[PDB]
Formats: sequence, structure tokens, C-alpha cells
Amino acid sequence: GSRARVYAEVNSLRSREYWDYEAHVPSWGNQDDYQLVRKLGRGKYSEVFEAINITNNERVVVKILKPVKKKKIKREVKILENLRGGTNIIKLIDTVKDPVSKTPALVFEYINNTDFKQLYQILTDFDIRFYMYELLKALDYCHSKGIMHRDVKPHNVMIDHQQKKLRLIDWGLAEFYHPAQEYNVRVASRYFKGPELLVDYQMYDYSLDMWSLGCMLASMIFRREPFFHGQDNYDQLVRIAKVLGTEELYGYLKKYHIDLDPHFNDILGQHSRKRWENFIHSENRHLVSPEALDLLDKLLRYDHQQRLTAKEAMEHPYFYPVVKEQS
Ligand SMILES: CC(C)n1c2c(c3c1-c1c(Br)c(Br)c(Br)c(Br)c1C3=O)C(=O)CCC2
Ligand SMILES: [Cl-]
Ligand SMILES: [Cl-]
Repeated sequence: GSRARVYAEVNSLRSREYWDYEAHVPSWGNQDDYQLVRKLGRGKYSEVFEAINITNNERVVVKILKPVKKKKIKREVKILENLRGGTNIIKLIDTVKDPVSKTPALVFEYINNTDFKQLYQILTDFDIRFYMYELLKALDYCHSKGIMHRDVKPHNVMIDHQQKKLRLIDWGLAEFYHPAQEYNVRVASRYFKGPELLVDYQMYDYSLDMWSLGCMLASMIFRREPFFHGQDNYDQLVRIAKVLGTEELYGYLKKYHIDLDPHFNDILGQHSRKRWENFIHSENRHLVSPEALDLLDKLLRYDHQQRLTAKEAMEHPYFYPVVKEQS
């Protein structure tokens, strides 16, 4: 069966306590040190506030967890602790509880996030290379720590475009990679789901995140955001196949002995693989280069095992101008 080409055995080479999150016992500090200032948003399992630590005036973000999901809380906490100090991963400052109700919350460093819908229409060529390289550092780091993020998307990539700071947030879907483990395919947001998820292939790996980052790259260089805009999970695969091709999808399915839900037979149609240059027009031509297309072509592949790793992507000539500037 399938396995990651990189960091496949890394959790097995570490102490069991590293990855056995169910056994993790967080130290829960006191939420009363924090003053909530403003609500920033809400997820299925949390609500997020900007806050101030009253003891030292630090501005932070507090994510208050809906507390009936103990295993999932331990997972997110243990993952964040393991990722401590990783480049461009959001910093977990503390794990706290309301001392009376015992409701848990996560305290993060604050980032002054620029709205991505506005930002992605003003990025320059260099900006895209820069931010994509910064995001890749976060993914290479978390992959090297045996963790798949499983929800990479613009809303989870905080960018302070004034300070040029990027942080990958929202680790609540992340999981430890173990070779041959079958994972739930109900992860990632629709537009960023890899084909593997859409065809119910459970033996996926870190390369799922590389598909999602390819989707982000394509939206930035082509200015079509999201790049693959499905109406539902079925239509999402059709949108992919209209670009990557249907015969090419079937070759992937055949390689991995993947069974295709027969509802797809009535909607996939027949589509040639499209040239990436077909997406260029006057509005995006200044963001597209041969090196951007070569990189994108190596990310947005059906075959998860053939996608570039985060490191291989960082190594691509598209990022040479960023490396040189950083030197
Ligand atoms: C997009 C924004 C409104 N946002 C959301 C979430 C989170 C944020 C957010 C921001 Br912004 C910042 Br800044 C930091 Br730091 C951190 Br941590 C978070 C965070 O965890 C969710 O968890 C789900 C709903 C939306
Ligand atoms: Cl899972
Ligand atoms: Cl298209």
C-alpha cells in the first residue's frame, strides 16, 4: 500500500509519548489572566477572540474550545506542543481553563492578519514567491515532525502584509502520520481537498497538504480564488478533472486500486488534460513564469506520491529569487 516518500517512519522512531496524544496530560493555566477584547470568529468546535494578558499587556488570540471532545483537544494540544518553535507555525503561548467551569482554551500569539480576499488581488510576483516559500517552511517543519495539517487553505494562513509575517494556524484537524494507517477522508475544506479524499482513498500522507498548497499557488498566480470551485464534493472532483484530465484520473485510480463511487459516472464526462498556460491572460500574465508553471504542474498531480514534497518544492528554481534575497 501507499506510504509517504519522506518522514514515513519518523513517529515510530520517536518515543511513544510524542505521538500518543490520548495519553497526553496538558498543564492548564488560569484563563482569568486574559481579558477578551473582540470576537474574531467561530468554528465548528471553537470561538476565537482577540485578548490582552492583564499581567503583562501582551495581545494574544484565545481559542475557546467547545469542551466535549477530549481526545481531539489532547490531539491539538500535543501537536502544537510538538511543533513548538517551528518556523511559521503559530505559537501556542499557553493552555488555560476557566478556573470555575473548567472549559479549556488555547492562547496563541497575535498576528495582524490581512484579509486574504483583498490581499490576493494585489500580490506581486515576488510576494507570491515569498509567501509560498514561508508557508512551505511551515509545512516542511510539520511534516518533519510527523504531522499532517489536513486543512491548508487561505483562511488558515495568517499573513501580516505590513510586517511580512506568515503563520499557519488551526491545527484542530491535524494528525500524526503512521505508515499504512488509514485516515478519515472528511478533512480539509472542499476547494482544497486532494483527489485522494474525493475518491475515498484513506491511505494518504503529508502529500495531501501539498495538493492544498498547489491550489493556493494556482489561485495566487492565476487570480482565480478558489482555483477549483466545486459545488459539493462530487463536483469538486469534476472541477479537477476538467483541468488534469479524466483518462489521467483513471490511471491514478488504477495504480492504487481505488474504487470510484458510481455516482461519478454520471458527472465526470470526458476531459483532456489542459495546458497550464491556458489559464494565463492579461490580468495575471505578470504573475506567471515558466518556473511557476513547472512548480505548479508538479504539485497539482493526481498521484499523491508523485507530488513534490515541501522540501522539493522549496528547492525549485521558482524560489531562487527569494533564497537569494534571504542571503
Ligand atoms: C480567520 C479568523 C477569524 N480565525 C478563525 C479561526 C482562527 C482565526 C485566527 C486569527 Br484571525 C488569528 Br490572527 C489567530 Br493568531 C488565530 Br490562533 C486564529 C484562529 O485560530 C478559527 O479557528 C475558526 C474560525 C475563523
Ligand atoms: Cl483520521
Ligand atoms: Cl477550469
